[PDB]
Amino acid sequence: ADGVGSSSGNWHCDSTWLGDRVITTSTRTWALPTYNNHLYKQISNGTSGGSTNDNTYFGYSTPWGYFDFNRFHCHFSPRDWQRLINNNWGFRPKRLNFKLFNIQVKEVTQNEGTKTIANNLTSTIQVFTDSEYQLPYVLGSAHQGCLPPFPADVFMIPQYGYLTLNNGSQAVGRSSFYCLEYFPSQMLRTGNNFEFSYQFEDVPFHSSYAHSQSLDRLMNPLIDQYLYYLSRTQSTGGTAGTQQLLFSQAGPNNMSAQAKNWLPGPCYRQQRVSTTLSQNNNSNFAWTGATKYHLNGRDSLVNPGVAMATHKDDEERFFPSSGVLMFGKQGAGKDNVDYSSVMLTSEEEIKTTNPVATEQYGVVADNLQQQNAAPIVGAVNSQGALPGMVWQNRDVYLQGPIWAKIPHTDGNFHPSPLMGGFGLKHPPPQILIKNTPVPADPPTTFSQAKLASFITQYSTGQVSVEIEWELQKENSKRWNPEIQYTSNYYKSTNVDFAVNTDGTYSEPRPIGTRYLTRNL
Amino acid sequence: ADGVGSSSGNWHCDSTWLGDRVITTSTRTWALPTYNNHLYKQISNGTSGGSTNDNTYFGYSTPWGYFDFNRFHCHFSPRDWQRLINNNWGFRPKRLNFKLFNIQVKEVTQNEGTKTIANNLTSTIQVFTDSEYQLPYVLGSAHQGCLPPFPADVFMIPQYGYLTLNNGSQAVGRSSFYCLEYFPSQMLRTGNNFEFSYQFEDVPFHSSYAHSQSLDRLMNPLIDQYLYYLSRTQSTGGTAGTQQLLFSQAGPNNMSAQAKNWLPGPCYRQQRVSTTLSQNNNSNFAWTGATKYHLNGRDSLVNPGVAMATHKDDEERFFPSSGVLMFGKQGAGKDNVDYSSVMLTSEEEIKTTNPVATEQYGVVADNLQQQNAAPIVGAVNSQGALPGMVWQNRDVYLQGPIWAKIPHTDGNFHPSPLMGGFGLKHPPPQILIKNTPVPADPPTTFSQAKLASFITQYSTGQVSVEIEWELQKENSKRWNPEIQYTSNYYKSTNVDFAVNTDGTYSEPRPIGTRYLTRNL
Repeated sequence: ADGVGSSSGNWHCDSTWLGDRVITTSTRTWALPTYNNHLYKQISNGTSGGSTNDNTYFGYSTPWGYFDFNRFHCHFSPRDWQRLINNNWGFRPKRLNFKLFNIQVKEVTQNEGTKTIANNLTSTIQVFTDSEYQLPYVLGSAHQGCLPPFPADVFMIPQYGYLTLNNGSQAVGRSSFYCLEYFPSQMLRTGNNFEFSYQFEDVPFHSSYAHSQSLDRLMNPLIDQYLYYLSRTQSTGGTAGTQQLLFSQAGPNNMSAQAKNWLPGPCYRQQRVSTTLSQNNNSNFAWTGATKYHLNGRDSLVNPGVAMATHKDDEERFFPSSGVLMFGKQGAGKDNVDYSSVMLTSEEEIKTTNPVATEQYGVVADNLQQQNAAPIVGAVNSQGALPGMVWQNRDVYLQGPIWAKIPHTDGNFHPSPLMGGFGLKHPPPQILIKNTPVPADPPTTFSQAKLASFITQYSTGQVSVEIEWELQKENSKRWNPEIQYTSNYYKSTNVDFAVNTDGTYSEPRPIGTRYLTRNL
Repeated sequence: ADGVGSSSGNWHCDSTWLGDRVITTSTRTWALPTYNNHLYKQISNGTSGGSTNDNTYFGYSTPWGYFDFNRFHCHFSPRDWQRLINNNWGFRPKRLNFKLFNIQVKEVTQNEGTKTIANNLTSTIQVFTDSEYQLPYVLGSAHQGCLPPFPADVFMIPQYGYLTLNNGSQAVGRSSFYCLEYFPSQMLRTGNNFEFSYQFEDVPFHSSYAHSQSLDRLMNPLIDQYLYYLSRTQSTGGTAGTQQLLFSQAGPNNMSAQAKNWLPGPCYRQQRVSTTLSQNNNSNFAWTGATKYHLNGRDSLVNPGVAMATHKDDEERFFPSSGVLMFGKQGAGKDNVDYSSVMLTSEEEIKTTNPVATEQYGVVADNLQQQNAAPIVGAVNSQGALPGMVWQNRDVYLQGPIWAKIPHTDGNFHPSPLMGGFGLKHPPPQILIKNTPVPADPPTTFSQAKLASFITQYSTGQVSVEIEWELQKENSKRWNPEIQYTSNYYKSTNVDFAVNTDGTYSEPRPIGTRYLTRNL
């Protein structure tokens, strides 16, 4: 039986590779403080201050914290991630299991300048999952506070808050307020533990691979087509330019002119930025020249956007302004940090099926020609979905988000998250946790006012999350060797994906998921 | 039922990866000519000519050919070899299956200057396996004539011959002569096929991995040893050098002085050669300065020799003269070809457990010291096996031999082939094949002389070899990513391990089998 002298659970970290399943499991140590002195608070920012109209919000910050495991490096070691991306075409999550155990609640008190900390054995914490998704779902925005990548780290649990409809800083009539104490929650003392199990809905495998064929090269290089195209509108070789309609079969000589069954994926253009500083314009175009969308009078930057190739062949240095996911190196500031600190992801692999982010989708005619009027062709900067169009989703990264919640709406088009991930209508429920408030001594004469004086308190414990993953094994007749993800062979001051002299775990580079090839 | 109008078998090339087994299977088209005009012939080379005493031999060349599949690239595509070496610690062969089918026998005749070729439907070929190993076993010497690496190539079957005891060019009394027609053999016409199955004896897994620890670093870096060593024989800091015995515990500061349980593998020194030309001596030392062994008055070069590290840290350019396996690039001559054409293999990975090929094993004392006599320490160039000694075998390569036959002898020490491979007491039997001689028209009057006139004839057909391999899966708790074998990411004129514009299949580099790490 449970008690103060027996542990509620054991430490488990593994990856079990069996057949087409891999079961990854993680355990971390967390510390949950008291947020907002146990208060709900209205929070808002209006345009009255230096804030612009785009940055206005209205919402509430709660006392509650929440667990976020939504990043891959929570569930995978760099070596486990290497087994995955080298040997497999696809993977999808199946089920997860989640546990809290070994909970300590501790009171801390100040006397003059000295601090002291003592166990409080009778205190509780409150934990519930929102199984029914009745709360604003705050996961999937790529917020900080996930379990650390490295298992020996102890992390602080992030505070829960949410945003609601606003006009300026003020709230409208449809604005909702949620009291989290109004759900049923389990209360745990130091001998109690918490568990639940969740099963993922059927979701398509993330495709981890690149195409070994571009979309326009699917043809046989040897053979002509029986179809014809319009090769020349004018008389050739004549002393007069008299117009004449001449047709030709497209063939190995002109492939660009052949008939084709499919079209590249949709395009929404990004502004191109060069890593070489001299090539860029001299100005600040970051916000002004940015690609934005306009929703209810507020312009929101489009980030990262629809999945589009970062750059074309033999341009390494150019990247779309908002187009790529950008990760920071260990110990990087939050504000105006130099380029050397960020790690730019790149989509190389989707150049085959997807247009380049920084270039036009194509060119269409602007006019009806006449013998008098010359033909005019305009560029297509943004192109929605057309029939016969194929595309790839953005690639997941070891540092990136696993899933997002598909908004509940009448309709959606290809509901896959633009940060990359698995779109889920019923994602893993978000787990909320709070220290139960313990009052400081009340007065001896009754007063109606609520008690504003509490014992300063925090809790720690252990958390285990276990996800079963389904694998799609690579089966390929390719003769020559694949590209693999490999560590650098040459010597270095310190090992990649390992602690340094000071004990700081760092991740050198973002690791994409597609090294394998398939036929398009 | 079989006949001239039905095929005897089907084309099969696959690698089936299932569980801990991989079954590789290959099929090739072969052409078997008539060797020695259907004659056995004595062959010898004596010292009377320009030949030296080391190059003398006595033996026989037969009419027979033989099939040799003994190289890995027969059974593995470069991609199948990549799955193997990246994902696995070890592998060993289990059983094989072998087939001849779709046999054509063709007669060719000359009329004036024109050639013509026609099927001969009634002719046979003779095939037997030496199951009992009663013949000189000629496989495992790394001779040419193996099935081509690339399945679309048609290869010529090599002629069978063997060597026997000699004195000079002359034969001694123990010299043996073998008539191959004196075994039972199966005779096949164009509708017949041949098959047999062989099962490998239990053999240790080839170890494909490197050690992540050197043999001398197995210690804990944090903690001292309770053992002592002799640190100083002389008085320190004194105005006199009076000798005094001072002892110390070895620790993190001096690791080289700690007590250790094990010793590096055995050493037989090689001469060191630099790829930089200026650094080498100016002379021809290739034969003279070579490391040789002396057997019955003949000096034989030691090649490649006992497994030893090619070079130490931060020397790329040096290699042992005879120490490394040397493969040629596609289309390289057989004689005095330049360095650019050969591909030098290297053992990097065994630096941990094995001494460097070009350096001394260690140093031992040459004398008993006295107050009068100074201590003298000699180098150990060659070192046999000592108790408490550990070593790694040489690495197998995609281009290298799979197995060798362990000589039948009273005793042997660690019977593993020095070219690398699996030492087998009962290796796969060698398959012998010959065109049955068909006489040209005999005279109409009887003559006792054997018939010297035959119909010029050759045969072609298909050959399938199928080997089941047992795998030892890699199970490792290493956090950071492994080194993997990967193809080059950058653009190139033509793909590696693929045909060029002219249709010539080439292999760019030798591919070793050890990219994974284990703890020593």
